[PDB]
Amino acid sequence: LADQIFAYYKVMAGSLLLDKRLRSECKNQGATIHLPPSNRYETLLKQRHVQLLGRSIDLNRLITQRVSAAMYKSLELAI
Amino acid sequence: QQTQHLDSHGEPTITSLYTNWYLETLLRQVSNGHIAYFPAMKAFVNLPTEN
Amino acid sequence: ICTEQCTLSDQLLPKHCAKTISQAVNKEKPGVESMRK
Repeated sequence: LADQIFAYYKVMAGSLLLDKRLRSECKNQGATIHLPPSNRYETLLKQRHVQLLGRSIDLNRLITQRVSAAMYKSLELAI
Repeated sequence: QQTQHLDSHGEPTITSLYTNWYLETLLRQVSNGHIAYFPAMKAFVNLPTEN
Repeated sequence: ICTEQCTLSDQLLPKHCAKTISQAVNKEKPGVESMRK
């Protein structure tokens, strides 16, 4: 879940900043860049009461840790 | 001076022209259904209409 | 001079790189004008 959430968010961020004129030109020429399908990960992100065998698990904390690690790795890779 | 609605010499500035264009061509067309607000792209995208 | 510089700069905008992306997916440049033979 953390891996796919990070991947989807990074893809959406990258697509947002992409020039629209370039996308239109590519579509006209026949090289359309497919957009990322939407998702509803926000519901799972806002979950802090996952109950399993009498245990309360803070999924948000684990997702936060995973995304922090992924962001640090991405920054190091860019550098 | 370009930030103000009117320069010292008294002529239209870029800010006023952009405001007028946005209010009379972009937002006006949205009310006609030709344009819609796309929260996914955080921008207004023209609809796939015949026109 | 400002007009010439703007004409030189506009070539760097992303819209001019559509052909390159299309050629790779469906499979003159800046800096040359500054070379002094």
